[PDB]
Amino acid sequence: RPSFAGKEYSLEPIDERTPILFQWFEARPERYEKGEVPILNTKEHPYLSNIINAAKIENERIIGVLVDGNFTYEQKKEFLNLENEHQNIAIIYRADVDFSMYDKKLSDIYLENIHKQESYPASERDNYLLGLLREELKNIPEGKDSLIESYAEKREHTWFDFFRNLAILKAGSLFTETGKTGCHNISPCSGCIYLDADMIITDKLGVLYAPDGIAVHVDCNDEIKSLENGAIVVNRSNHPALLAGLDIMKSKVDAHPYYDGLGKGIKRHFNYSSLHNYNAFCDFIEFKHENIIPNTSMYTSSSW
Amino acid sequence: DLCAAFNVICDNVGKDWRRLARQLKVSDTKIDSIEDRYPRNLTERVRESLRIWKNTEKENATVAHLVGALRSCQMNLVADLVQEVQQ
Ligand SMILES: O=c1ccn([C@@H]2O[C@H](COP(=O)(O)OP(=O)(O)O)[C@@H](O)[C@H]2O)c(=O)[nH]1
Ligand SMILES: [Mn+2]
Repeated sequence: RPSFAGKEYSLEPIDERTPILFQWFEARPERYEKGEVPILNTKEHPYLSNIINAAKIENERIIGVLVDGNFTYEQKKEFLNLENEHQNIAIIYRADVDFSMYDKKLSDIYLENIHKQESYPASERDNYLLGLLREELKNIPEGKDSLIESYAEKREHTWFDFFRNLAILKAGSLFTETGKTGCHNISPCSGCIYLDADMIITDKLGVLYAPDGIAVHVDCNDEIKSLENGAIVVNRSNHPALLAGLDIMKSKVDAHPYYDGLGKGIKRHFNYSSLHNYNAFCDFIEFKHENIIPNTSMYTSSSW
Repeated sequence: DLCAAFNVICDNVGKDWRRLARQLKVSDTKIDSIEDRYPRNLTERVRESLRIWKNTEKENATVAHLVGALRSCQMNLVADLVQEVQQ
């Protein structure tokens, strides 16, 4: 049985009907030609093609794509057409998903943190941060006093990182609550296999196994390992490691959805601290599969 | 030169520093170390992240690269000041 920080875990099965989730958040939907699905699909970044081929291979699953951006009416027809052409593809708009169970007011986050900084002795506090918090509190946009709405507005990478974590918390229920055809088979508490669009599936994945039900991509560049969020598998909705990360996003004012919402969440979940060895933890939590060619943007360029 | 760019960033970037760190590809475990070492000093966390990027990218650690990253993660006003102080 796998173990870390003095505790043993089960390799939990992620069964072969678990849906697969991709993501495409488009800051520049005007860049596509008329009649094109607005998911990047160049020779350099053949991402829509990769997603279609995944759905073709995994014919017994639903392949979802969580999308966001100011799509035109014609682009929304192209998404419908895409779904009509590929039976097991679900296009899921961010704005249509019910994330409200994960939200928190920004004003509460700031106020709690102000009180936290005031509880420290004056010589031991972050005086600069305490001043920023008081000014942030005064400048919350009207009607936008919401952690989730504050990320929905962004157009840089934290926009897709933040909703990626929440969509994986929803997991099976992301799919069941769309009402789309074919999603009848998934349960609200089912797990989810999240992949970047450059994660190439070459054959059926079958049953997956993950310590305590979660595993994530590990990048290894120049003998240096890094936990990454470009593949994430969970065996159930509201996985406790992602709940721990959401709690941090709700508490830590300079939190980042990748470093904190995913990374610190999974570290806390397994009691990883500065006492422990990062490479050993990477080895422990790693998701890798012989039928996936990982992160093929490494051969071209990053799309963000 | 880079030092003046770092000064402009530290003077202007607060709550969102990790977005810039991620755009600069500062690793997850190095962010852990920064936070451990400067738990009550946000500005020093920004500066340490910039220093780590510089040490990691070596000669590719240029003002141009820094400005491109600022623009890419939508800190365009900070990038403006950086380019202002440079010229
Ligand atoms: O404009 C963008 C760029 C990227 N992504 C998401 O970011 C993932 C990672 O992109 P990529 O593999 O190109 O970059 P990497 O992070 O590996 O450098 C993609 O699969 C998408 O899910 C996105 O939603 N919109
Ligand atoms: Mn990639």
